[PDB]
Amino acid sequence: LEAFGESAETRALLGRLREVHGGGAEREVALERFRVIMDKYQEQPHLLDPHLEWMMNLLLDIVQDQTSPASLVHLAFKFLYIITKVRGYKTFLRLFPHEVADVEPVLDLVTIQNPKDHEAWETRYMLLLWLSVTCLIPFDFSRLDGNLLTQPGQARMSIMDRILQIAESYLIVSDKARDAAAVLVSRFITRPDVKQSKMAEFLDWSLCNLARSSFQTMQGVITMDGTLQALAQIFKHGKREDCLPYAATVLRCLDGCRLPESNQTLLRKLGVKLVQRLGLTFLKPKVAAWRYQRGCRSLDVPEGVERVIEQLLVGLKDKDTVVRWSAAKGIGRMAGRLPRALADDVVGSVLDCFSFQETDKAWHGGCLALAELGRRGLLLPSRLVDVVAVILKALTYDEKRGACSVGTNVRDAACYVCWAFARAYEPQELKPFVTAISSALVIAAVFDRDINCRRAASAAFQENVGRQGTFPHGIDILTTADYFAVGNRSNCFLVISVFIAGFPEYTQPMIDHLVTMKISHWDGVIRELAARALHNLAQQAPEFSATQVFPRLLSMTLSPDLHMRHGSILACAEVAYALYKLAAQENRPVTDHLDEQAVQGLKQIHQQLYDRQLYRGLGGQLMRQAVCVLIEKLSLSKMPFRGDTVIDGWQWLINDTLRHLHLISSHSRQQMKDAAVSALAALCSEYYMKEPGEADPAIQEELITQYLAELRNPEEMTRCGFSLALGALPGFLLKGRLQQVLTGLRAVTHTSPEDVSFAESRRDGLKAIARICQTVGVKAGAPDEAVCGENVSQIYCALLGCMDDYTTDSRGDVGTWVRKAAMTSLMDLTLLLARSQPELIEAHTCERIMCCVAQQASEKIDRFRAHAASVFLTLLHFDSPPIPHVPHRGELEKLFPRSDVASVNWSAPSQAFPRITQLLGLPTYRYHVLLGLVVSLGGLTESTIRHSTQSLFEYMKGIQSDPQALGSFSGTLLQIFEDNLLNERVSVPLLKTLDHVLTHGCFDIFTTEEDHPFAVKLLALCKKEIKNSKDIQKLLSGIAVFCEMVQFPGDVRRQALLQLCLLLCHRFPLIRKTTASQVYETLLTYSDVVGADVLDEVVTVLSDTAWDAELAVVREQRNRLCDLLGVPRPQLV
Amino acid sequence: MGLLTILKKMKQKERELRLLMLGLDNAGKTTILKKFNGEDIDTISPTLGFNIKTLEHRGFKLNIWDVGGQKSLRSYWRNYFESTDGLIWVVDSADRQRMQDCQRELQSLLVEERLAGATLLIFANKQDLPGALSSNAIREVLELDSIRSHHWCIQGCSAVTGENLLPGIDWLLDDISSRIFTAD
Amino acid sequence: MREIVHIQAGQCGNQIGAKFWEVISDEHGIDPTGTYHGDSDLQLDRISVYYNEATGGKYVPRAILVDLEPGTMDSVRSGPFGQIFRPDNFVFGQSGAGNNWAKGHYTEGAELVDSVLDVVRKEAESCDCLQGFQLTHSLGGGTGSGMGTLLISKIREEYPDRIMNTFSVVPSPKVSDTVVEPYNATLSVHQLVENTDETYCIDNEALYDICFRTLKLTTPTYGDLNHLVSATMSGVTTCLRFPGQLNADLRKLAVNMVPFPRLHFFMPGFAPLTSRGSQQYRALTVPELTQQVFDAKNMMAACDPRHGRYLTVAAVFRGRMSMKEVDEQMLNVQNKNSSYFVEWIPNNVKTAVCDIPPRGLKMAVTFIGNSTAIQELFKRISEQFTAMFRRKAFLHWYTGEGMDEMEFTEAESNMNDLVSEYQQYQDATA
Amino acid sequence: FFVATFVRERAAVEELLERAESVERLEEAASRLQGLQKLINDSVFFLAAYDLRQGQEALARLQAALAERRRGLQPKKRFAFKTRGK
Ligand SMILES: Nc1nc2c(ncn2[C@@H]2O[C@H](COP(=O)(O)OP(=O)(O)OP(=O)(O)O)[C@@H](O)[C@H]2O)c(=O)[nH]1
Ligand SMILES: Nc1nc2c(ncn2[C@@H]2O[C@H](COP(=O)(O)OP(=O)(O)O)[C@@H](O)[C@H]2O)c(=O)[nH]1
Ligand SMILES: [Mg+2]
Ligand SMILES: [Mg+2]
Repeated sequence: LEAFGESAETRALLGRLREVHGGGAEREVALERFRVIMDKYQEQPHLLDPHLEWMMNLLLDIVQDQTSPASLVHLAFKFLYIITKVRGYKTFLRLFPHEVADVEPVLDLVTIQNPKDHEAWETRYMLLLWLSVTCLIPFDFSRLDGNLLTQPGQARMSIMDRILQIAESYLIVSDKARDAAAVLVSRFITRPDVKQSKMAEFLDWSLCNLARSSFQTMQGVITMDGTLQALAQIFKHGKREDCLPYAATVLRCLDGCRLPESNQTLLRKLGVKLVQRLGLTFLKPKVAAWRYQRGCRSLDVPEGVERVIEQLLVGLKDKDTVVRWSAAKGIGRMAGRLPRALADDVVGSVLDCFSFQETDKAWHGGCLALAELGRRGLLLPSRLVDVVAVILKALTYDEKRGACSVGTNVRDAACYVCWAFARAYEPQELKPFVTAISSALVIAAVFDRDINCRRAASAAFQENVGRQGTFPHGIDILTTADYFAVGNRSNCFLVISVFIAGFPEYTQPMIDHLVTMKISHWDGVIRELAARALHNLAQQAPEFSATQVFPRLLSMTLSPDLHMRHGSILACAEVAYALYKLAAQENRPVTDHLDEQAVQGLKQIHQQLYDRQLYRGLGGQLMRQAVCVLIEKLSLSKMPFRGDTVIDGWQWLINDTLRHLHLISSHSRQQMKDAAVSALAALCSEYYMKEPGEADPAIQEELITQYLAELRNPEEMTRCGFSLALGALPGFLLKGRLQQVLTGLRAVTHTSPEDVSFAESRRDGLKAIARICQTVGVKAGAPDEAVCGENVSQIYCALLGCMDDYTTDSRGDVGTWVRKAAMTSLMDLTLLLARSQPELIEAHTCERIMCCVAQQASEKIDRFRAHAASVFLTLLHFDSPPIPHVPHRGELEKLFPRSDVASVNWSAPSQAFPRITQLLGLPTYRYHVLLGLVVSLGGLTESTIRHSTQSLFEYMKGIQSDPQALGSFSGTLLQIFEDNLLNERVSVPLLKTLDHVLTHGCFDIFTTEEDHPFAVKLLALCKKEIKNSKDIQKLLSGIAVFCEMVQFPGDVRRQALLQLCLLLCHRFPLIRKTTASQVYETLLTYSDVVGADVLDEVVTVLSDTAWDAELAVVREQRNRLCDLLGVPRPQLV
Repeated sequence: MGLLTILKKMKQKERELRLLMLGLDNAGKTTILKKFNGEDIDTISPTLGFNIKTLEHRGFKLNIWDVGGQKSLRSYWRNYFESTDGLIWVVDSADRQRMQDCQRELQSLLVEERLAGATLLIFANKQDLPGALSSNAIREVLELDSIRSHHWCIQGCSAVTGENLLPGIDWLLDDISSRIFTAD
Repeated sequence: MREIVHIQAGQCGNQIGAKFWEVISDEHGIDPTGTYHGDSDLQLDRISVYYNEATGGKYVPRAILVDLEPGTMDSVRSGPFGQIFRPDNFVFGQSGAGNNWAKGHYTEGAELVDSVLDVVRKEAESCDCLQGFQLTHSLGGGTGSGMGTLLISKIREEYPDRIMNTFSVVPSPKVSDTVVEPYNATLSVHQLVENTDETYCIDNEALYDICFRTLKLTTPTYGDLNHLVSATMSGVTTCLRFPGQLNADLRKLAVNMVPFPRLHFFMPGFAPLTSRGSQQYRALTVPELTQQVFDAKNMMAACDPRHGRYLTVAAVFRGRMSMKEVDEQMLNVQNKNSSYFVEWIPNNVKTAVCDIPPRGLKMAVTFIGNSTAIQELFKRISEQFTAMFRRKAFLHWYTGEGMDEMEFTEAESNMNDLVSEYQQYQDATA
Repeated sequence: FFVATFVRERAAVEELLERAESVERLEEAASRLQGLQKLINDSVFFLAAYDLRQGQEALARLQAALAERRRGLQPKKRFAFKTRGK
């Protein structure tokens, strides 16, 4: 935000507290609205300064009114506390009234408060603060009291005694008001007259409370906390010569409270805080003589001092981050007012915290103490070699302890120390350590994994550049790397990294740190990021990357550590790729940079790894992936390894990786397979090539024969691997034997009686098939080399053979995965020809493809219904050039404007069903869209079915009146019933759709005619479908369609009544009861269905007969009902 | 607390200052405070305690605390020394008899502990009067050359006409910005 | 395993957390002071599962109040039962996270997680054998979502083998009017499916509809929302706070209600529905309670159980009644409404009885279900997320804090794959 | 085998610490703790959660014992100013 925009709303809400205080119905909503409006300025409370003066005047005028009830004054105290916690009490109470006349009234209010009223605690809190504001008056309390002996006997209590009693009573409550009392302790006991009459008493009571309180009970702890807070406030806001005569007695009681051994972290912090205020009471404040000459504002000793320093040093080694910071602040404050020689004695102790590297807490405390000492300029030049050295280790503290890493606090404290160094020393006495400090912060600002550490390092670098100006290229590294640019880690590791390394002052150390730390990280993501950084920084330093870093990595690739080996292999591959890219831009080979030494090691990475069976196990999977990536990079960089055993070894490893993918974690599987096919595509295009556009006959006969003989394996993972290994083959190696590979994948994407559950095989088969069509391209008269007209028809047939592939296996429609891949294969086929030989795109095949796509664009699966719509839009709008035969391409364009297509969420049913239903108007896609709408309407999701029914009802309104429209759609739907009968996929959802359509009242014009062909055939279809069943959904769905079709008069009515009477005596009593209920409903709903005044007896015998009895008892009732309705009685054999 | 929050708090505290206004009664402290803000001068009454004001000047948030210069109030001045970045000592030029008393008062304010590191701006108020002492007279009678632990600078003014008031605050801000500001 | 540490992040989480503690204290007889004053031994037979024994026979809570601002931290400490907690268990900052997941997960949260993991190890140190964790936060608010999901990840990285359970409160446009709540919600899911083991879905739209239509309220407040959330929490944890053989520990409850790693979102339900200042003298029978607990109106989520298939169902009946009648009613409900139950996980409906009914009610019933219909609660989020992300609106708040579009893409993909898996498992062997 | 060698090394470290009376005793003992930690952090790609928790607890107990032994054998003197060192 920028300013306060909700001014009128806040004013009205504040002027509404006088009509929403009695009942709480409009009291809670107002508070909620106020809190929601005030929370928006929680991070920018400075933007409320110009509004917090008039809001406090309105809030004070309500509480100051004597006719303002308790409920009304308490409401005004909650808003005040809200404003205080929003803006801040220090900045809010300062503007409150502070006159003399406001001394007696306010106090009186504090006297009429119940401490046991949790429903109005906000009143007891804020009020106290207001009192503390009325103790900043320069008069005495005796002058305001006047004459106290005005009443007989009972004397009046002075204001000082009342305030003292109130403070003593509220420093021992559990609520937030104790804290407020501490504010009054720093405003009342620090006064000139109150101190003279309420300092010995208040200090004797506090000592007694500290002496008789335990940290093992709930109350005692509260009293001790309150007393410690009061003592800290007294020693802070109090004088040194009024409080020094008591600091030895207090120190003793504090030490006696044995707090450093309590498990109360807040008591220890208060004790440490009280230990530094008492200590600063033993020494006079000093002033930094070193100011006014090192930067602008913007951009004798008592014996107790030794004990205080010892306690602070002991606290530095605490487990909590709060006590460590408190002790560091105390040490800094103490050192800020000590001699120049004795102060050093403290530094020598802080260094002792860096003895053991495993104690991260000690290192953090030492770094915090060093930062606090440097911020005040209390560190001598002699301590630069010992301190700065440590800091260079603190900026790289990142150790692991199993599953949880450590060192984020250490590196954060290292940045604060570096920032403080900007003002701790002078530009002349920090010269021999500028380069080391600068590059250290540079490595932390671009290469840390935590954003906090990166931002801290950036801030430290900016401070050092602004206050010293001795950092090489400070302005450049400060303008590019800032609070915004440093936010991104990828940019810092790839973009900003190269810019910072462009200079010769950051090329060697950056690469060294990347190679000896970041590459050997404990996270794969960090290792990949470091590898990419080294790659990007390998074009600014080819000599250093090919002469000092490459050999450095060749020795680490053989280390026992797995992560180190992986990182070294990645770094070597990246360096080789960068050197090859650099040599390509100078018409020179890559062997010039990579000497014989490099060529040898690179030709020994895969061989040595296999010698130690390192490729076995989970750890061996990462070595396999690294070797695959290395082989891919070497083959893409064009290496002189043609005709060597290294190529045979690489072929073997790739073949083994795919022959054992079922032994790979499903989570990290798809990756290891797309990493082996990619490596195969580069190696077979740089080494299997005898002449331009050819290949070794011997190498082409062994590979294809081996891969086409593995597409029929019994393992599915091996089938998929070989399928993708056959879709990556180069075009020079498919020339002459393309028809064989085509016939092979066709069988790999087919479904036999034994390959019913091989859904993943067809996916990769179709993926590979289209991949080979796009490699070989289209060519006239070339069935063995490219896509001609002699092989275009078979591919289309194979692609459209997988469309009718719905597999409801244990998981569900695994077929959706095969039905998805096919949708892509066509998307890459019809398009490819459209960019070369669009004539091959037949009319019937294209129409069938467009129909299948429209059908798939209406399923019950939002994910796959969003892909189908995208594919359809990509194949309909295509105008570069457009598709030759698209049924209704003008209507489709008008219904799907290219402009309003990119903003349509097809994944959401709401923004997908209303639009896909409009395709019914096209007779070509009418059947295929109605089938989809039917299979989607009979699902189970509420939103999907609702959106489908809404679109169907909004569409059938324009054809219900038209007879021929209701005579074409009805026929199409009855053809889908004859097309999908006993399928069990379309039969169930088609019955539910028919029942819903009949209940809505759509086929009404046909009900007037007797024995309409539509119902005549629908009854036969229902008889053929519902007959012989088991599941209850089909039976219930069939009984609904029957009782809905009963409405049609004629002989169809009698046949439906007979079928209902038959189903009444189903094998399951539940089905019998359901049929009876539906018959009663359809009898009491419609009219003229029963004549001769025999309906009364029918309904009576239906409501009286118990359908939950046996069959021999209900058969007689069924026969009686049939005789009463004029229906033949079925026989019993 | 991390370094980002520490820097944020330091920047927030750097944009806040404290200017304690002191001086003998009947000197013109309330008049100067009202003229610097633009309020009315015909309706000003002696402070029965101490007044507080907050404003923004050159992006800096200035909080002025005008304390009464009465005899019974000086003893309470110690209650306004905590966190003091500037001390505006007002001196009446026409007041020539009580000068000795105004010299002892400013001399003791300099030997304090909390007021050690804080700029000093002395305003010679009521300069347009006939018997108004000059700047050199007030500088020599109060012994300003002996001051060495604080950066002082005398400068006459006149709240009745609002003259030489902006230069004083400008110099105070320039002197405050010349030194480094560190939290505690 | 016999001690559970409680955590609560964000304002709503802290408020929901403080209400549940008050409810379990009133049910166990623990007055605000901390001394036992109930009237049943069962209240003390399982008191060490959430409380700690201290001098004077006192029961100290085991919760940790966590926030980035001080408002909620002062509101709970000053509440009627505020004194019960530990003064050093309140860990909060000053600025908040401003409805930004990034600010609460990478800056203020990333800085306060250090102190948060200090009190957490303080509670785990005073536990003979830690059993798990129970966090209470919301997926809408920035601080409540970001830093709280940052505490789940830190606990999963630190403690290797420990159960993780949360009470995620899904926001709703009907309650709040903040535009960046869809993003703050989706990302959270992307973490839960890959971090938390158990997660209860408490949609705010369902609570609003139950308070505005069923309880008849012209202006349902956050006081009414906390009245429904605390009762649900007390009902779903009644087995862990009292003796029992079905789900006495968290590991057994997880093994019985988590058929798959990613699928663990349980929509809770409680009956009879009540409100603040309302006493229903009529005592509903066991059949009526069994029929009302399975009704979609009594569900805390905006999903209809009928439009889906059940996977794991756990019912609890609190009140003096007979076990044979409850078993017969459960069998009848399973037989009649058999189409709404997957037949590929036999014995997937558990029933338990307790002799400690809630306060103010003689007969109560609970429902913790794992139906695939819960996917509907995510589809709604999907639409909003996609609609707001395609035009790039208010995205600079995230990209400017270290995040990027890759995270939103990843979270959208994970959530979308969770919906597809739910739909597939719902139609298993169709 | 991993659990076996971990238990063996833990028992060896405990026996060495139970008889630690030199800085070389404690310094060698503080290099077996580094090795164990390095081994465990490099084996969390195939170990269970209960075993990892047990190993973490054992490492924490051993570190606490080593810290106690270092504090006992080497009692750090209290703080004292360097005035009049000789
Ligand atoms: N049921 C319920 N929802 C709440 C409550 N308080 C907040 N919410 C919801 O939580 C979301 C807002 O999150 P908050 O809890 O305010 O967020 P936070 O954790 O405080 O985070 P920041 O506001 O960013 O500091 C919205 O969807 C609110 O409707 C509450 O008491 N009950
Ligand atoms: N002649 C003259 N009178 C002034 C000037 N400034 C203030 N006064 C008057 O001196 C009197 C004392 O002023 P006041 O603000 O009450 O001073 P304070 O209460 O001591 O701080 C008031 O009547 C002012 O109007 C000035 O520059 N010239
Ligand atoms: Mg005045
Ligand atoms: Mg909040």
